[PDB]
Amino acid sequence: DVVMTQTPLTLSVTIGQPASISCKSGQSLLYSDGKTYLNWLLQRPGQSPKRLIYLVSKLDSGVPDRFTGSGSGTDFTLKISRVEAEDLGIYYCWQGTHFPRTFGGGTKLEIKRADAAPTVSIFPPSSEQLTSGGASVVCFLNNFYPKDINVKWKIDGSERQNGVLNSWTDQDSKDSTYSMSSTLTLTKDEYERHNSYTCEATHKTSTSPIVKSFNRN
Amino acid sequence: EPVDPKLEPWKHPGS
Amino acid sequence: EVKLVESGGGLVKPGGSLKLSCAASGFAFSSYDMSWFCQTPEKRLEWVASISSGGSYTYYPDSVKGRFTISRDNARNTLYLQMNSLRSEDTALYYCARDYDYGVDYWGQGTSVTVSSAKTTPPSVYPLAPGSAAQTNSMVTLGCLVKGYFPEPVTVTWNSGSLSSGVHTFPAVLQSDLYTLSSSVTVPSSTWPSETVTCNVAHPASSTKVDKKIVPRD
Repeated sequence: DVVMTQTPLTLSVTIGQPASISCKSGQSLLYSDGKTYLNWLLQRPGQSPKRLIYLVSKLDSGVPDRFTGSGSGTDFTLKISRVEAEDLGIYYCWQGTHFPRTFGGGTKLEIKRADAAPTVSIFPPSSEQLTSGGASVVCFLNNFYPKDINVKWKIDGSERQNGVLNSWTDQDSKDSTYSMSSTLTLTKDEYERHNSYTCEATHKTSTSPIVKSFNRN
Repeated sequence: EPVDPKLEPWKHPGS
Repeated sequence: EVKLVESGGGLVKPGGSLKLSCAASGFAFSSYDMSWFCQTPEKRLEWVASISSGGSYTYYPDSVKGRFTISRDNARNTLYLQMNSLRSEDTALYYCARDYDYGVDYWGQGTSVTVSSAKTTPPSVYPLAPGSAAQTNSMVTLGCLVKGYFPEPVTVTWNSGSLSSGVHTFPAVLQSDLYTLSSSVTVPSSTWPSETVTCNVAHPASSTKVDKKIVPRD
């Protein structure tokens, strides 16, 4: 019932640089006793949430004081004075002043790294899958940065948006890249009616789209 | 403060 | 050390029941209010239920009020959530947490609940080998397409775990009450072949294992 709004949704930061996250509530979190029950927590990929801040600016004793919290009323900020690689994760603000407890939607903090081009591979449907009357063409686009990529499927030269299923990994905690799979599933009969299959990647790292293709015959 | 049960405003202090 | 270990999650039909528990240790359980939270598949966090140290006061948001019951056994250091009339929206990773310091201080590891009338289905596992020609001499990437299973999770390894670097296993996507996922592995050519490469897929819900050899062709 208290609306908690976080900004930005994602924040890209270089290691050693400061970062700042904002949290705005729909009504004041200050209670009559003079305390403001506004909290921050971090969830690292695949981990449990960990407390960072309580009562606006009190620091959890497991958290280094490069993290500070400030604000009052309806406006709150978490700052990180200098980001480290282990700060990667989703930051949430949440309030306990008004029943029921409510959370902000989360801010994803990502680590900046040097540009990296995707390694692109295309795989025609397996012959076992065709015997069951389905045809998935898979394209992998591995280890790239920034996260911003567009991928187009082209059947016989024709861009195709229908039947695609895309999926992305979290930012790798070891090289800070991203990876994605893009899967075009057709019925076998329509797989049959075309020759040419193209996975096409657009990325800031090359002056021309990265093209991978096959042709049945 | 030092001091109190440190509960949120909508909690009734427990036994 | 504060430690909270949830168990009891699984796949349940809409309308059905499940009871979660949380084993607490490393602290005086009886002194603290305790809470349930959940994390939705979209990574939204939500508060689910809270209970006073003693047991007498229970608190619930409107979303679960009337359906779930939180209770605790102070004698066995155990917290419970009895979930009734489950809904698909209740699908989430459920966390036990300790209330302290004007909020919540420690969280558990989570137990996963899926609420769905869709049936348990084992995956079809399809090998992905490069097409007839044929980019890069040097490294070669191979794939496994794991299609059409329910519910989550499956696990995917390569060569029973001994190929680990160069692996990307993507999150599953749910389509028509079936999940699909893929995994790629990247190895030196000259290693493939000869040397054999196998994706090992396990799906505990269906007690199934598939070990699929990637062979040249498709």
